[PDB]
Amino acid sequence: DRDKPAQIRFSNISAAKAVADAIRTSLGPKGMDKMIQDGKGDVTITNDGATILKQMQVLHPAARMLVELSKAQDIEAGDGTTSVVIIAGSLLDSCTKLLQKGIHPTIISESFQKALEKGIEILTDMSRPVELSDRETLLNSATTSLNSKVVSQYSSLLSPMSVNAVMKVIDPATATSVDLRDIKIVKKLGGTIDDCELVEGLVLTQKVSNSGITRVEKAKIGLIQFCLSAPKTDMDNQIVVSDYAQMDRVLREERAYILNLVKQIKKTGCNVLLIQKSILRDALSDLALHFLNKMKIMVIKDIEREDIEFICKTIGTKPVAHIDQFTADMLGSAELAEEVNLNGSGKLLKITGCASPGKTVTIVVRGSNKLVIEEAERSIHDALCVIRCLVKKRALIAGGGAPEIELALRLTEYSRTLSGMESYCVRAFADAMEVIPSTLAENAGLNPISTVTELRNRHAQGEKTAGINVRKGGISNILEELVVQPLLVSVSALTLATETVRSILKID
Amino acid sequence: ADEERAETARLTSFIGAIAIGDLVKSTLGPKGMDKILLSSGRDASLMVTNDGATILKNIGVDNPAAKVLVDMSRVQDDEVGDGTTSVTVLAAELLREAESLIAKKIHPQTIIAGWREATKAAREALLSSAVDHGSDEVKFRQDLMNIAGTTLSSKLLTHHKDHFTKLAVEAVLRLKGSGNLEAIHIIKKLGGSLADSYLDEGFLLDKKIGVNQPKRIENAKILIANTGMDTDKIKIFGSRVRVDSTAKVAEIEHAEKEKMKEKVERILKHGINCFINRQLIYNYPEQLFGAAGVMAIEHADFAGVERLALVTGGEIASTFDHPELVKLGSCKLIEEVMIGEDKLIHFSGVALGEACTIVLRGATQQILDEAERSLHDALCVLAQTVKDSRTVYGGGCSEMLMAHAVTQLANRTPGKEAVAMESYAKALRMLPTIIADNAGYDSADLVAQLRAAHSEGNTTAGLDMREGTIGDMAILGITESFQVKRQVLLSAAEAAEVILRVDNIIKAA
Amino acid sequence: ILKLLEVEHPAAKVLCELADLQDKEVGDGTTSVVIIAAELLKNADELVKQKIHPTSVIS
Amino acid sequence: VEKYQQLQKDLSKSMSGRQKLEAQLTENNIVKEELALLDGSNVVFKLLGPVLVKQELGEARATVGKRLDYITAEIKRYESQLRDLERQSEQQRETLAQLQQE
Repeated sequence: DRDKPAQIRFSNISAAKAVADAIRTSLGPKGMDKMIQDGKGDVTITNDGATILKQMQVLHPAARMLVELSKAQDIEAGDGTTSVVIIAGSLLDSCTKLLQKGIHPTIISESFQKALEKGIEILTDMSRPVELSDRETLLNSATTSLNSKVVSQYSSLLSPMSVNAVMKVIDPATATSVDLRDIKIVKKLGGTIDDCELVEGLVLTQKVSNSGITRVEKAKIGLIQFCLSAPKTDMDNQIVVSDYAQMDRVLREERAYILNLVKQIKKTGCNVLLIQKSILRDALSDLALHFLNKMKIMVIKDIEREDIEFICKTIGTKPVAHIDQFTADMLGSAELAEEVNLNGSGKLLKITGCASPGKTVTIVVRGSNKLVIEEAERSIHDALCVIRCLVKKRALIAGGGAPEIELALRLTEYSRTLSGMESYCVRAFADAMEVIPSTLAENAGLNPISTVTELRNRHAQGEKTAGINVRKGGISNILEELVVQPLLVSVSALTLATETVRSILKID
Repeated sequence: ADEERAETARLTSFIGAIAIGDLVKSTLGPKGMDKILLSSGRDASLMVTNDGATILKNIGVDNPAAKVLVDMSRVQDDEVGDGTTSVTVLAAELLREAESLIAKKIHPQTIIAGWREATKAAREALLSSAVDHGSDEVKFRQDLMNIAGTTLSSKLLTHHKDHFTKLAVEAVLRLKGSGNLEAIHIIKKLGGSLADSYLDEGFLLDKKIGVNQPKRIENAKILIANTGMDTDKIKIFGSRVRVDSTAKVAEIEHAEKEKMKEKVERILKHGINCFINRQLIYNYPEQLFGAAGVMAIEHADFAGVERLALVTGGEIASTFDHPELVKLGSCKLIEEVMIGEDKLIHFSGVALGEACTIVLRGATQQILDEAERSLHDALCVLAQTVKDSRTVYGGGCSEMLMAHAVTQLANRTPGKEAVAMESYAKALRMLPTIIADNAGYDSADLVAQLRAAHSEGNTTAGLDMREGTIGDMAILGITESFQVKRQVLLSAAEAAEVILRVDNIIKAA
Repeated sequence: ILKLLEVEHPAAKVLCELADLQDKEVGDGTTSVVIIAAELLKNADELVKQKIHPTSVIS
Repeated sequence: VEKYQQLQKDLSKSMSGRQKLEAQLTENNIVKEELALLDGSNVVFKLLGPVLVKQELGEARATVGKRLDYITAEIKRYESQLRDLERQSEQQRETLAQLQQE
C-alpha cells in the first residue's frame, strides 16, 4: 500500500509551503525585508527571497527542491525569482484538496502539465508582440520594466548601454535566448557610473611586463599551459645546498631549456600571452619571462583556470598546452591590444576587438569604491536579463499580477468546457493562480480579497481596465501607468513550479 | 549468534521484502510514481528516480529476504536488461499471497509445490502468447519500434526518446538473424543536442586528426595494433637496460632513433593506409605516416581497438608479438565528418554489415549518461529479439491470460498443492493493479474488466494505460517483448520460493 | 550610553545604529530619535492587530 | 606523532641551505662593489673547483649577477614552504593528538 508514502507526501507538501510562506511577505517591490538569523547566530537584513533560500534553509527534500526552483529561475531569467517561490506553494494548496478528495497524484501531475501548456497558450494571447531587431523598441521595453523594479537609480543611464551590448549579438530577428557566456563583467576600481561603458573583445586585469610592449597593433593572443621549472617535493630548487658550485651547475642548466621554449613563442608569432596562476602550476620562471618580455611581447600573469576557459571560447583562442600547439587557430587575433591606466583608479588591459566567433561583448563597471561598483553590477545584470528574457520570448506582457487574474479566469472557464475527472484539478490549478497577486495585494496594502475580485471585474468585461500598481500602491491599470515585464519571467516562473509539483506528487 | 525462528522469520520476511516491493511498484510505468533517494549514510544527497535498481544502490538493503531480491534484481538488470523493477514487485506480490496461507496454518512446501507447477503451466500459456514478427521485414520493422518505446520509457527517458527510437531500430535491423552487442559500438559524446545524435554504418573513433594524417581513405587496409614508439617493446633491436657503468648512455641514446625508424619500415611493409595505435605516436614517425598515406591514431580506446579487429576482420598485433603475421582489416570508406562540435572518424563500409555505431549527443552530462544506460538496456533486449522475433501482449494483458490458465489448472488439480495455485493466479493479477495505480485508476475496475476479457478469450486487446482504456495489442507500443517476461516469470517465482525456504535464519553479525 | 552598552536583540541592534546616525551628524536630538520610533511601534501594532496592513501605516 | 616532527624537519632542512645563501648574498653584493672599481685595472678569473679559469669584467658582472638571482629564487619558494608547513602541521596538532588519547 502507498499509505506510508501517503503520509510522507502530505508532510512534504506541508513543509515546502512553510519555508515558502515567509516569501509571501517578501513578495514584490513593496515586499518585506527578511532579517536572517544565521546558523552560528547573526542578523542579516535580506530581501529577494531566492537569496534567502540560498543563504538560510533547512535540510528537507521538499525544501531542497525550493532552492533548486529559484536557482533555475536565477539562471534562465534571474527575475521573477520571488514569484517562482509563491506559485509552487500555491499549487500545493490545490494538491491538498484533491488528495483529500482521493485523486491519484499521477492524475494531478498530468492535469497540471496539460494546464501548464494550456495556460501559457492563453497567456500568450494576452501578451503583445514587440520588436527584437529595432534597437529603440528594445530600449522602451526594457527600462519600463527597469523602472518597475526596485533599482532604477542607476538603471537609467545603464539601460541603453545594455541595449547596445545585446544589439551586437542580435544578428537575427529570432534573436536567441542569450549566452551570458560571452558577456564579461569587469570592475574598474575608480571611475564613475557615468564612465561605465562597453569595450569589445575582453578586458583584462593587471599585466606583468618585464620589458614587454604596452600597445601592440594586430596582436596574437597566446596561451601558456606549461611549467618552466624543476620538480618539487619540499623545495622548488631541490638542492641539499651548502655549496656554491652545486647551486651554479644545476641552475644555469635550468636557464638553458627555458631559453629554447621562449624563442618558440615569438617565432610562431605572439603578442599577448595568457598566463594563469603559479599555484595553478608549480612555478613560472620570471627570468625566462624577462627574456620573453625582452622579445617584445605583452604578458598578463596569474589568472584563474576556469576563467581562461571563458576566454578560450569567447575570442577563439583555443587551448595551447605546449610548443606544438603554437598554431594559427589556437592563437587569437586581436586588432589592437593595450592597457588603459587612466580614466579612473587602477589599470585594466583592453583587448579592443578580437577574431571572435559571434560577438564577444564586455562591460567595464566603474565607481568610486567597491560598494558603488557593486551597485552598478546589479544595475547592469538586471538590465541584461530583462533584455535577455524578451529576446527569448518575442511578445511582451504587462506585469503587475493582473495576467494571473486574467488567466485563472479563463482556465476555470475552459476546464468546465473541456471535460474532466481532472477538470477539478485544472479548476484548482487556476485557484492557485490568483493567490500570488493576492499576496502581492497584501504588500501593496488595500485589502487583497477586495482587490483580487475587482481585477477580474475588469478582466471579465473589458479584459483588463484595472491592475495592481505599486506606484499607486493599489488599484490602477498597468496599461494606464505602464508596468510591464518580459514574457519569459512570467512563464519561466510558472513552468518550473509545475514541473516541480508533478515530481513531488510522484515522489513517495 | 541470533537464531531467528520461523515465527519471527515470516514477520521479518514480510516486512523485509514487501516494503521493497512497495518501492519498485511506485517507480513502475511512465505514468507511475517516483522515489526520492535518501542516502543511508551521512550528508544524504537526493535524486528523484523512476528506477528501482538505483534505489537498491543508494539505500542499503540489510533485510535477508530483500537481500535475496538484490541478487534477483541484478540478473534481470545485466543479463536481461529491462525487467528489473518488474521482477522484484512480482515476487512481493507472491509473498503477500502467501500471508493468508501462513495465517491459516499452511506449510510453505505446500506453497512452493503449488507455485512450481503453476509457473510451468503459465510458461506454456506464455508460449501460447508467442507470436512471430520476423515473418515479414515490415512486421519485424514494426516489431522493433514497438519495444524501443517500452524499455526507454521504463528507464527514465521519454522526452527525446523518439529520436533515439528511429536510430536504434535501424542498427538492430542490420544484425539479421544474429543478436550482436560487439557489432553495435556505443559512443557517448558531449556536444550537440539530442536531435543531433547520429548512426554510423560501421565503426567510429572520436579522434581529431585533421589534415596532418590521411582522413580520406578509400579501399582501406586496417592494421589493428598496440605497438608503441618510445616504449621499446618486445623483439629487441638494440640496447637493453644495464647498470654499473657511466659511458653506456651513448648506445641507449642512439638506439631510440633506430627503433622509431624501423617501425616506420615495419608499418609500411604491411601495405596499410591506416595504422591504429593504442599508444602515443611520436612526432617523427607521425610525420612519416601522413606523407605516404598511412593514418596515425594515438590514444586509442582500450575497448575500441578490440572491437575494431572484430568488425573489420582484422586481428590485434598482441603488443608487437606479431610483427607481420597480424592480419589486416578492410573497409570501404574512411571519412572525417564533423558531428556536433567535434571532428569524428567514421569507418564506413566495414566487412560486417551487422556492425554499426550509435552516436549519442547530449547537451550535458546529466542527460548523456542516463540516455546510454537506458539505450544499453534496450539493445540487449532487441538483440534477444533478433534470435526470437516474438512478442507478448503487454499492459498486463498476458498477465490476465496466464492467470486464467493457472486458474483452469487450479480447478482441475487441487489437492494439497493448488491451494498455492489459487494464490498464484491472484499475484499475476496483482501486477495489472499496479499499472492501473501507476496510471492512477480504479485497479479493481480495470482488472475485473480485463478479467472479463480473457475469460471468453479476448486476448488480442488489453488496457492501453495512457488512458487506462482497453486497446489494441500484438503491436501497440504497449505490446511488450517475449524475451523479457519469460525471464521475469522465471526469477520472481524462483526467489520467492527460496524466501519460503529460509526459515532457519541465523544472524551472527 | 547606548554606545557604552552592548546590544541584545537585532531590534536593539538596529536602533543603536540609528541614534549614532543622529549623533555623528549633530549632538542635538540624539536621544530623542530613539523615543519617537518606539512610539511608532506601539501605535502601528494595534492597527496591525486591528485589521491594518503593515504597508499601509508606514505610508 | 611522527607527523609533527616530519613537517618541521622538511622545513628546517630548507632553512639551513637558505641561511647559507644569505652570507653569499652579502658577498655577492661585496664583489659588485669591487667589480665596479675595475674597468681594466685588474682582470678577473673564475675559481671553479681544481681549475682556475679566465674571466672578463663584464663576464664577472653577469656571473655574480646570476648567482644573486638564483638565491632570490630560492628565497621566495621558502616563503611558500614556510606558511604551508606551519599551517598543515597546525591542523595536524589538533587531530593527531586526539588519536593517541582515545
